[PDB]
Amino acid sequence: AQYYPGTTKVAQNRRNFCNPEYELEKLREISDEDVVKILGHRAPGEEYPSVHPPLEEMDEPEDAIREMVEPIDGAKAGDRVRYIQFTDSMYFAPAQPYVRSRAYLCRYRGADAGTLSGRQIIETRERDLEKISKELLETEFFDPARSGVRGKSVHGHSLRLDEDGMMFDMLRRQIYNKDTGRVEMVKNQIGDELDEPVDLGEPLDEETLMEKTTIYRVDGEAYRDDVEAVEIMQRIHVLRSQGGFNL
Amino acid sequence: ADKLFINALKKKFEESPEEKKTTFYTLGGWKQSERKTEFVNAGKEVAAKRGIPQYNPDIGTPLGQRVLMPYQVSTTDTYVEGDDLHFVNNAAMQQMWDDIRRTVIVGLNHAHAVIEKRLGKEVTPETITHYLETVNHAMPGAAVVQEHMVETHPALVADSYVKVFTGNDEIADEIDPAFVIDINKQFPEDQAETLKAEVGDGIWQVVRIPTIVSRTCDGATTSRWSAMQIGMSMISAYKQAAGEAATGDFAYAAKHAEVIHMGTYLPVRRARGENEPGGVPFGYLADICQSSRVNYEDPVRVSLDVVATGAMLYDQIWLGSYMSGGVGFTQYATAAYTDNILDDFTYFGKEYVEDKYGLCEAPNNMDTVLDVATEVTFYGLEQYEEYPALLEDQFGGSQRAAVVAAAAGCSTAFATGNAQTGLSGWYLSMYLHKEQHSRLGFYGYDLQDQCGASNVFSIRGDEGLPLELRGPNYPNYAMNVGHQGEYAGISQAPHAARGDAFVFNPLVKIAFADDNLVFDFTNVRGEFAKGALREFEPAGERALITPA
Amino acid sequence: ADKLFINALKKKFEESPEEKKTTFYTLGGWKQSERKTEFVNAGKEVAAKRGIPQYNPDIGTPLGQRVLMPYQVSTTDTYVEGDDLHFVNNAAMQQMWDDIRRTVIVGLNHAHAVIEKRLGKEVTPETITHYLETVNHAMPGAAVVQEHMVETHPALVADSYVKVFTGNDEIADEIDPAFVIDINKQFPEDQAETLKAEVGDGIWQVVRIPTIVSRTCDGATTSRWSAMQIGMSMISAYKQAAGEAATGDFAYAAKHAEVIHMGTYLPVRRARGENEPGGVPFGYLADICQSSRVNYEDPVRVSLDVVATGAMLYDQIWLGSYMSGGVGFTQYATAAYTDNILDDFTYFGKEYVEDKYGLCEAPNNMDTVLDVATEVTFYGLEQYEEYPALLEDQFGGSQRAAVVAAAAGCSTAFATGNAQTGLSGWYLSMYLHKEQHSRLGFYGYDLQDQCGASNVFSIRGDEGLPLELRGPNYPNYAMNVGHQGEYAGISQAPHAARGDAFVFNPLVKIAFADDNLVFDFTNVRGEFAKGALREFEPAGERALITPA
Amino acid sequence: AKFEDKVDLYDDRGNLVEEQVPLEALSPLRNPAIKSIVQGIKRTVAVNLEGIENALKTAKVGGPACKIMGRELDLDIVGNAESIAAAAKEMIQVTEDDDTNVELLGGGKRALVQVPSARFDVAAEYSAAPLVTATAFVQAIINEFDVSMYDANMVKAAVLGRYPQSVEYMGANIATMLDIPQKLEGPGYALRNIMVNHVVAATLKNTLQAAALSTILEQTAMFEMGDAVGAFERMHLLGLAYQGMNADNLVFDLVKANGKEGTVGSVIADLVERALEDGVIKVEKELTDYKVYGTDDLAMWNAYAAAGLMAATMVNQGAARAAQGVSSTLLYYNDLIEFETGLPSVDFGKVEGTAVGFSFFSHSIYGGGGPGIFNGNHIVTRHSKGFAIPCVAAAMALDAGTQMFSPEATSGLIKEVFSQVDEFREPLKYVVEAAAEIKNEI
Amino acid sequence: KTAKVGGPACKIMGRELDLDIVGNAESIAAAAKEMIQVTEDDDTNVELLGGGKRALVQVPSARFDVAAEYSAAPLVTATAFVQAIINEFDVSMYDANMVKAAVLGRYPQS
Ligand code: F43
Ligand SMILES: C[C@@H](OP(=O)(O)O)[C@H](NC(=O)CCCCCCS)C(=O)O
Ligand SMILES: O=S(=O)(O)CCS
Ligand SMILES: O=S(=O)(O)CCS
Ligand code: NA
Ligand SMILES: [Zn+2]
Repeated sequence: AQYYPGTTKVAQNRRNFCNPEYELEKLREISDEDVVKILGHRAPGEEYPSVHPPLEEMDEPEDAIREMVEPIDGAKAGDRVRYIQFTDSMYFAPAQPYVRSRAYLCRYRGADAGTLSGRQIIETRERDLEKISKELLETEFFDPARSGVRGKSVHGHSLRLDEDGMMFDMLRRQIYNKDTGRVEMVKNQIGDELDEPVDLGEPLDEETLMEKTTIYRVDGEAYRDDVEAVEIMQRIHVLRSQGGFNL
Repeated sequence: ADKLFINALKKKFEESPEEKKTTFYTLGGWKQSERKTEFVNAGKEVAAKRGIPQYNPDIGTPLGQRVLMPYQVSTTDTYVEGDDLHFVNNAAMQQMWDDIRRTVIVGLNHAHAVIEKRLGKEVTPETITHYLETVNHAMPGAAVVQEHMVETHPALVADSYVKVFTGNDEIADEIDPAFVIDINKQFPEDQAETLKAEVGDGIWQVVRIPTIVSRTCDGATTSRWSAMQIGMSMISAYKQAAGEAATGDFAYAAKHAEVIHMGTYLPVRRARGENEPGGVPFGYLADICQSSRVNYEDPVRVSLDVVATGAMLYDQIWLGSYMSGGVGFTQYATAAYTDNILDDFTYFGKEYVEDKYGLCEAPNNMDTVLDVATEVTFYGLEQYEEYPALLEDQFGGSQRAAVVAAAAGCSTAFATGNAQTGLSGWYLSMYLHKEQHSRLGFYGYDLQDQCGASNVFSIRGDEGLPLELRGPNYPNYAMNVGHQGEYAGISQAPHAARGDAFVFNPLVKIAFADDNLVFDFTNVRGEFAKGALREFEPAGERALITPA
Repeated sequence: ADKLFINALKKKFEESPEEKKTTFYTLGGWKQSERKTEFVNAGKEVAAKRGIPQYNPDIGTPLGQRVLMPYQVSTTDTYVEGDDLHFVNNAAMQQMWDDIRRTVIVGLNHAHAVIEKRLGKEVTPETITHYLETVNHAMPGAAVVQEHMVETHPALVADSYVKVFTGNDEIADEIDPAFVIDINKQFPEDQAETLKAEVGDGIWQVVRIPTIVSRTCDGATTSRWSAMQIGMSMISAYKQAAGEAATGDFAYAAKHAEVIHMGTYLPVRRARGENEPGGVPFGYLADICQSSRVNYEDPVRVSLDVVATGAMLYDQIWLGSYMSGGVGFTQYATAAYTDNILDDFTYFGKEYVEDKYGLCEAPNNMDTVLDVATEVTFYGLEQYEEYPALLEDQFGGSQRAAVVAAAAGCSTAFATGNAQTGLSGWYLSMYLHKEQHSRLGFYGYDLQDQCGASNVFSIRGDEGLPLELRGPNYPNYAMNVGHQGEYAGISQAPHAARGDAFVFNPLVKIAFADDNLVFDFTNVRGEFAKGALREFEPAGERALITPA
Repeated sequence: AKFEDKVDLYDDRGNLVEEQVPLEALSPLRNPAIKSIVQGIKRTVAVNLEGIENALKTAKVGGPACKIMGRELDLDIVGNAESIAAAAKEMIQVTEDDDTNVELLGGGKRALVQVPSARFDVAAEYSAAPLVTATAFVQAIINEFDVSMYDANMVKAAVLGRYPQSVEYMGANIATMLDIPQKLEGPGYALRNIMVNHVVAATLKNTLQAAALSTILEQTAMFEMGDAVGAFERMHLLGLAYQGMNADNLVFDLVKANGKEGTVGSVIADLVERALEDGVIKVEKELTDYKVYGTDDLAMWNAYAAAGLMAATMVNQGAARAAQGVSSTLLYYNDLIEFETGLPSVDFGKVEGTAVGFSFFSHSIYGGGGPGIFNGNHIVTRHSKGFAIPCVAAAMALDAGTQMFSPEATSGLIKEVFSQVDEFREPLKYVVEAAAEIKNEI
Repeated sequence: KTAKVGGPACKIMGRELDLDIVGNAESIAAAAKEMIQVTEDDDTNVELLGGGKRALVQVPSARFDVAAEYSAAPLVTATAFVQAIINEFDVSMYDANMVKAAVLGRYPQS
C-alpha cells in the first residue's frame, strides 16, 4: 500500500505511522502496571469486568462471517469496551489527530477510532486496549511535552507552550521535572492522582520534533509546498464534484 | 498595514502576538474575571433565596487556568468577556430573533380583489389609509366591533403595528406616510429602482405582532394573529357584515394565499411550526440583514454582517438552544464576528480576486474554485501558524474551519458572481485544512463537508438546490454548528459583489428596512456590542404589570 | 342561602340581580372605566413615541354603552375589570404556562443501568446526590468540563433546577432533601401511599429549564436542553470519558427512552413541537393542577380548579393566541372561573348526586346520564331565567353552554365515578340547552357537540378514546373555545369523587407538587387574581441586563 | 437489456448459486422476490395479545407510566386467543381465499397478522395494515366478552394507545417494521424508516442476511425517491449487487482473506488489488513514488469500494464482536481508500460524511444513540443513498452483547413475529432465486 | 428565464437561464418518458397538451408495486424532466441546480 501522497518528511512520517510493517521507534520504557494506572479503568490486580458472557459460553447463530472473523481476546472473554484518548500539540507533536485514526485502523484489529481537533480516541475491548496502549505510550506516537493522555478537559492542542515547552493542561496530569529534564505522569487520564508517578522520559528536542512531526506548518514544512499532496486533495474535490452531478 | 486582528490580540495577552510561550496556572482561576466573579456572587444569592444549590465555580473542573479572554466585537471598539455575548445574557440578540419571529408579510392584492369583485366596493389610497388606521388600533390587541371587549394594555404591545409598501411611487405617496415603508428613502438609487420593479403595483403589508406574545407563544402564532386582526379591520373599514361568506376569503388570503412566512415548518424529528429559525432559508437571512442598503460600496462588510446575523441566530439560538441547550455555542459563533479575524481573511480574498480577476469577472467554473479557495485557505491557515496568539484565541478547530472556509467561499463567490461555486470553494477549503493540520473540527463537524463536494452541483431530489434556497433544514445541514451562518454569508457574497438589491426575496428585503423595528438590522454587530454592554432596551417586558 | 353568584352580581350592577330592566347609553362610554381610561392615555403616548397611530377609542364602535363589568375571581374576594384577566396583561397566567412549558420528567433508571452494566461503575444514594449537585450547577447553563466556557448569568436563570422523586422512602431519605420532592410531605397519607406504589423503586428527575430560554425559544427546547445538561453531569459525576460510546446511551435515554413530555407534537396544519398546549392531554392538565392534594375533601373545588387551569391555558393562550390571536378569548374562559357561577351549578349537581345516589354509587349507564345531566342542565338554565343580571353577565351563548354543560358533565361523573359517562352528560346538556333557548353558542360552537354523542363510546381509529387520553388534538376538539378546559374538569371529576391521587399520570402529579415552582398550582384562581392585581412576580425578566 | 452487466450470485456460505445473471434481474422494479418482501413489510403487523390483556387488567393505557384508576377490565384474552384471532381474521380478510394470514404465537400471547394485498391495491399508502388489524382485534375482543358500550373505549386504548390525541400510536400493543407516514424526513422515505435493530431482529443476527435485507430496503427506497432514475440507476443497481447481494463473492472473499488477522487497512489493500486485477481501475498517472489511479467506470469502482466497505465492517466489528466501531470503519475505510488511490470513496464522499455525523451522534451528548436505533430516515444517517446503513445492520448482527439498546431491548415483538416470515428472515436466498427465474426475461 | 424559483416573490439575480423548453417539448417529453418507464411496452403515459406548454404524465404502475406510498410519481417525474431538460440543452454542471429549483421548488429546505 502507498497510504499517502507527498514528498515531504511530514508525508513520509504519515505513511510510516500507517504502515504496519514500519517499526515504530520506542522512546521510553513503561511497566504493565503503569499502563493500567494511566488508563484508570481498573486497579492493578483487579479482574477484568465483563459486559457479557464469554463467547464460548454463548450459542452464537449459524453465520459464515462469525466463523471467518477471529474475535480478539477481549471479545472472547467478554470485556468492557474502554478507551484511551490523546491530545497533540500543533507545535510539532509527532502524531496528530487524523494521522492517529488512519494509523489505528491500519495497525489494530477491532478498533473504534475518533478524530477531533483537540482530542483523538480509540475504544476497544479492555485487555486488548491495554496492549495497544503500551505501544501508544512507549513509541513515537507520544511525546511527554507535546502530547497528553486526556480523557476529559482536553484544552491545549492550539495553545502556546509554557516556559518548559510543555503543552497546557487544565488538570496538569504531566509534570516537567526541571531537576531531571524528565516528565512524570502524576494523574491518570481522567485526572485522578496516582499513588506513584510514572516516568515518561525526556521531551524530544526541537530538531527531533521537526524530523518526526506529521503536522504541516510554515515554520516547518508547509502543506502548500507539498504540491503532490495538494494535487491529490484537489483531484478528490473535483472527482467528487463531477460524480455527484453525473456519471 | 497591520492585520486587522492584531489590535485585538494585543488587548488579550501581555505577550507579542508572535510569541510561542506564555505562563499558565497562576491567574487565580475564575477570580481573574470580573464577569465570573459576578456569576459566583449571583449564584450564592440565587441558591440562598430558593434553597437549592445553583452556580458553583468549584463543581467539575477549574475554569481560568489560561487567560479568560476579552473579545472585540468586529467593526467596533467594544471589548467584552465572552459571557456577554451569550444570547441568554444579551437582550439585543434576543430582540433580533423576536423581531424576525414576530414578522409576517401579507399581500393586499387578492384582498382588494375580493372587496371589488365580491363585495362590489371601491379600493382607493384613501380606503387603504382608513383600513391602516383601523388595523393599527386592532393589531396590538384592541377591539373595533363588539361591545364589552377586554383588550391588551397598549403600553405592553407598543412594538406591534402594520405598515405597507408598493413599487408604485405615486400610490405610495397617497397613503398616509406614517404607514408606508418608503423604498426611495431607505435604499440607494439603483437598489430602489430594482426593488420597485420587482414589487410593481403590488401592495404588501408588513405585520409585526407583539414581542410579549411571541415570547409567551411561538413563531407559528405570528401569521394567525396577523390574519385575525387584518380580518377584523377589513370588516370594520369596508363595512362588511361582521361575519359573512366573504369574510372567509379574507381569512384564506391572509393565512394562505398571500402570506410570506419568515420560516417554513419543519419535519417531525425537529417538529416546529412556521417562523422558527430552522425554516429561514439562507437567502432570506441575507435579505433580513440590512447591511446591503447602507454599506453597498463594501461587499465584504455586507457579507460579514450577514455572517454575524446568521452565526448568532443559527448557532447560538437555533442549534445552541432550540436544538440542544445548556452552556451552548457562543464561541462557535463569536469566532465569526469577533476580533476582526474573518474580516482580515475576507478582505485578503476580496483584494486577491479584485487584483487578479476583478469582482464578478472570473469564469464560473472549477478552475476559479481551485484557484481562489486554495489561495485564501492557505492565507488563513498561515495566520494561525504565524501568530500563536491567534491560534490560542480561536482555540477550537471548528471555529478555525468555519472562519477560513467562510473567507474562501465568500471570496470565490466574489470572483464568479455565483453562490454555487462559492459553496464549492467552502468545501475545498475544508479538505485542504484537514490535510494541512491533520485535524478539522469536532467529532461530527464535517458530515456536510464530506457530502459537500458531491452535493454542490447535484440535481437529485433532496440533494440539488441553489445555495440561496438552502437553509437549516437542507438534510446535510440540519445538525451542526459552524456552517449555517457562514452559508448565509456566502449566499450574500456574489450579490454584494454584483451590487444586487436582494439575494432571494425582495419583499423580505423591504420588510426589514423599517425604522420602527426594535433591533437595528443595518448594524448587527454594533447591536450585539450594545447588548453585551447591557445598553439595549428590548420589547416585551412585564415591568408595567408587576410589583415595583 | 343565596346562590353563590349573588355577591358578584350585586357588585356589578346597581339593580338587584332579579330586576329585568336597566339604563344604558348614559354611562360615558369608555370613560366609565378606570382601565379603558388607562388604555386611552397609553395609546396616545405610544402613538406619539413611535410615530404610528395605535389604540384609539374612536376607531370602530364605541365601547361601554352598557356597564363594563368587574369580575370576581371565583373563590376569592378580588374584583377586577376583565382586561386584567387577559393573558397579555396578567403575569400569573403567562408564568403558569411557562412553568408547564419548561418542565420535563426524565427517568434515571436506564441511565443508572448503563453506569452499572456498560461502564461497570457503582450507583449509590451518594453518587446520585453528587450528580444532583452537579446538574443543578449545569442545568441553568453553566460548565463542568471544558476550559474557557462562557456561561449564563445565574440571576437570569434562577428559576431553573432539577429535583428527583422515588417511591422508596429510604433512598429518598438518603438524598439531600434540597433536591427531593417529598411525596409524604406534599400529599395526604392515602394519596401518598398510592403514588409511592405507582413509582416504586423508580427514580425520576423533574427538570425545569429557564423561563427566559422558554420565552426566547419554544416548548420543544425543553427536553433537549434537559438532556444536554443531564449528559454533562453524568460525564462529570461518574467519570466517563467526556464523549465515549456510552455517552450516546445517556442521550437516547434522556431524549427518548425515559422522557415524559408535558405535550406531544402536533400535525402539520397546526405544526408545533413537544410541550405546547395542544399536545397536553386533559388527564395531564388535571394532574398538573395541584388542587387534588390540598382540597381532597371537596371534589367540586378540585374539579373546578382544574377547569380554571384548563380554561385559561386552552382557551386564552392556546386557542386565543397560538391558534388565533388579537383581542382573543378572555371572557370565553373567565366564564368558567369568575363570579362563582360554575361553582353554584356544580355544587348543586354534587348535592343532587349525593342525596339521590351517593358519590360514585350510580349505575355507570345511560339511565344515570339522562337523570343527572338533564337535572343539572335545567337548574343552570333556570338560573339565567330567574336572574337577568346573570344572563347579562354571561352574555354570550357559548359561555353559558360551557358553564351549564361543565356542571352537568362533572355531576354525572360524580355519580358514576367514570369520566366517559360524564362526557356523555356534557353532550346531552348541549342538546337540551339548544332546544330550550333555541340557541347555543357561536356559529361553530357545537361541531364537537353534534359529533359528541356518537363519538363518546366509539371505538374507531380516530374517534375512540377514554376522555382522560383526549386533548386539544383529538380531531373533534381541535378548533373551538368553551370545551377543552371544561373537559379537563370532567376528567378530574370522577377521580376527585373517588379520592384518587391522580387522573392519568402519577409522575406528572408528583412533578408539580413542588414549592420551588414560580406559579402556585395548589391555588390557580388565587394566582390569577394576584396577577390581575399586578402583584405577581414572574421569572424570565431581562431587567438585569438592560439599562436603568 | 438496458445495461450489459452480469453478476454471479452466491449464498451466505459462499457457494455459487447462479452464474451470469443480468444486473436488472436484481432491480426492485423487476425482481418478484423484492416485490414480495416490500409488499410483505407493508402488510405485516405484530399483535401483542398479552400486552393488551395486561394493559386492560391494570388500566395502564396511553403511554409511559399512564394509568386510569377505576377503569380496570379483567378479560381472558390470551386464554381465548384462538377464537379472538379467528373473529379478527373474518373482518381483516376481503375474501375467504385471499392472502390474509393470522397466526398465533407464544401460546396465544402474540399474533402474526398479514393484511390482504387487495386492501393495499386500493390504498394510497401502508397504514391500512395497523389500522385494519387494530380495529379488527378491538372489535373481536369486544364481541368475545360482550364488553359494554361504556367500557369498550378502554379496549381501543389498550390496542392503539393515545391516538389520535398523539400523532403516533403512543402506548399501542401492536407493532410494524414501518413507522407512520407523518414521520418521513421526505417523500419516498417510508422504507428507510425501519430501525436497524428491527432488521437484525427479523434476520436473527445472521450477518449476511441482515446486510441483504437492509440493502434491499435502502436501495428500493432509492427507486421510490427517484434517486435511481436515469443517470444514477446503474450505480444503485451495482451497489445493491456488490454490497448487499455478495455479487461475485467479493464481500465473502475479502472477509475470508482478512478474518483471521486483518484490519480495515488490510481489507482496503486487498480490494484495490482486486479492482486492479479485474480491470476496474488502472494507473492513470505516476507522481513521486505514488500511483494515481483512474477508471472508465465510476459506477463499478463505487460497487467494488462498497463491497470492500461491507467486508471492512465485518472484519473490524466482527473482530471486536462490538458494533460501536462501525461509525469509525465507515469513516476511515473511505478516508483511507481515497488517499490510497486518488479516486473518490463510496457514494462520492457521502458515506464518509454520514459516518462523521454517525460517529458524533453515537459518542456524544447531543442525540443519536447506539448503532441499532439508527435507520435511513434518521436525520443523522439519511445522507448516503443506500450505502451506509447496510453496514450498520451487519455490525449490529455481529455484536455479542455490548449494547444497552440492543435488538432484544427495542425489537422483541418484531423478532418473535417478523422472523417467522421466511422471506424477511432469509431475503438473500429468495432474491437470488427470483433473479435466476427471470434471468432470460431481462 | 427569470430565475424566479423557490416560492412566492422569490428570485435569484444573475441566475437566469434562457431555455426554449416549450419549443423543444416533444424531444424533452420523449427523453423524460425513457427515464420514467420501466420497460418499453408498459403503462407509462407522457402526453403533451396546450402545444407543449403542459404535459400529462402517468408513472408506470410497476414503480408503485414496489413502493410504500405514492410520492414516486412526483419525484420520478421531476427528476426525469430535470435530467431531460439538462440533456436537451447541455446545461452545465454549474447551472443545472437552477433547473432542479424550477421543477421542484424549495424542496428539501421546505
Ligand atoms: C463532553 C464533550 C463531548 C460532547 O458531546 N460535548 C462536549 C462538551 C460540550 C459542553 C461543554 C460544557 C461543559 O464544560 O460543561 C457544551 C458547552 C455544550 C453544552 N452542554 O452546553 C459544548 N460542548 Ni464541546 N464545545 C466547544 C468546543 C469543543 C472542542 C474544544 C477543543 C479544545 O481544544 O478546547 C472539542 C472538540 C474538538 O476537539 O474539536 C469539544 C469537545 C466536547 N464537547 C467534549 C469535552 C471535551 C473535553 O473533555 O474537554 N468541544 C470548541 O471547539 C469551541 C466551542 C466550544 C463550545 C462552547 C461555545 O461555543 O462557547 C462547547 C460546546
Ligand atoms: C439528531 C437529532 O437528535 P435525536 O437523535 O433525534 O435525539 C436532533 N439533534 C440535533 O441535531 C441537535 C443539533 C445541535 C447540537 C449539536 C450541534 S453540532 C434532534 O434533537 O432532533
Ligand atoms: O466532542 S464532540 O465533537 O462530540 C462535541 C463538540 S462541542
Ligand atoms: O360570529 S362567530 O360565531 O363566527 C365568531 C364568534 S367569536
Ligand atoms: Na516492558
Ligand atoms: Zn416562545
